Amino acid sequence: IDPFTMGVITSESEYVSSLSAEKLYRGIVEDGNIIYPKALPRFIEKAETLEGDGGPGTIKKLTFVGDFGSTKQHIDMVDRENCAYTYSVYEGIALSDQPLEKIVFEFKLVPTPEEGCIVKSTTKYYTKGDDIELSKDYLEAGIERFEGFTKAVESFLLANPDY
Amino acid sequence: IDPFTMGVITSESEYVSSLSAEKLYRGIVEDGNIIYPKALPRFIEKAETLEGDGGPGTIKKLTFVGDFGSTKQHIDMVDRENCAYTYSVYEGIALSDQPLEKIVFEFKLVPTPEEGCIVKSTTKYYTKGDDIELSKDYLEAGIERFEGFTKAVESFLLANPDY
Ligand SMILES: CC(C)=CCNc1ncnc2[nH]cnc12
Ligand SMILES: CC(C)=CCNc1ncnc2[nH]cnc12
Ligand code: NA
Ligand code: NA
Ligand code: NA
Ligand code: NA
Ligand code: NA
Ligand code: NA
Ligand code: NA
Ligand code: NA
Ligand code: NA
Ligand code: NA
Ligand code: NA
Ligand code: NA
Repeated sequence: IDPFTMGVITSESEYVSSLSAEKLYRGIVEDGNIIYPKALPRFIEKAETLEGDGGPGTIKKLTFVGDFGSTKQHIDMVDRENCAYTYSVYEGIALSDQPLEKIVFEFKLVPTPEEGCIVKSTTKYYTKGDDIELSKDYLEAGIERFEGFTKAVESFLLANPDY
Repeated sequence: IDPFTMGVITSESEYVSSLSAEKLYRGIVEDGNIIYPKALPRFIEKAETLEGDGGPGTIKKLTFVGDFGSTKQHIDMVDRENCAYTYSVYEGIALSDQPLEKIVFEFKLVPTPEEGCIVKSTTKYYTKGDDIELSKDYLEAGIERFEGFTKAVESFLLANPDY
């Protein structure tokens, strides 16, 4: 029958940050070039803007410390008002024998009266090909890394409010 | 005057393992292809031998989960009798604006009466060029990752003696 087939696999994780939405958002989205290497000094070597002004359509690049390469982030949505940010990664994303078309990363930070904010993180894996095999470890890996970056930045900013 | 100049920067870390030298060594060196992905399921996707039989001269490759590339390990010394292992990495190793010729990784596991063994880890950074600038974070990074792999494997093997 020869159908066109695609899988979109969504993983969602939340946690409560002590840092306010606005500060966490500014740290990652506006000051990432400075803060990513300060928050993860032994993993992220450099974060820079390759193309664009910071909004939708911007291409950023993270360079990792040591023999772990580098990756471009293709910015898709930037919503300061609602502390929402989305970007895609297109290269070097095959998960074992499962090719992918893209991985999409999205967060939305929601102010909460008790603490700082609720950090709502999503990763979406878009599959290439006619079938699908993704283990729990690989699906969890993307969302753990992504939320891990956010937690590192939160922790840094709480310890050094000077940024 | 035009001298030939090279830096060799050595970082050394030790800790006491509960697992015996022989088992930790076998796990990493002989059964790495199986154990590395079990010990670090969300970071190391695959560990395979590309060339050789496992001894000196063998080339192994680690593939990392997600957009973090892959790296070849060029095996230099394999000493089962003394639980010693050395390998080099040659590619993708520039540390910021400091090019490197190679990074060498070495461990020696020494049986200890109280616990299992003393894990003696070393990383050596060989610099390319006429001057040198390496921050504490980058020097610490290599040895933390390396010792981190060993600790992950130790922990896995203690929880699953079936390997
Ligand atoms: C599958 C997996 C472990 C993905 C992790 N990669 C990433 N996770 C979060 N943000 C990123 N930017 C570039 N690469 C990124
Ligand atoms: C500088 C740094 C963070 C190095 C870490 N890289 C590695 N550390 C330990 N073993 C390895 N095998 C291949 N690459 C390896
Ligand atoms: Na940190
Ligand atoms: Na690097
Ligand atoms: Na790259
Ligand atoms: Na990459
Ligand atoms: Na709040
Ligand atoms: Na398809
Ligand atoms: Na583990
Ligand atoms: Na990969
Ligand atoms: Na590679
Ligand atoms: Na690599
Ligand atoms: Na012992
Ligand atoms: Na030189």
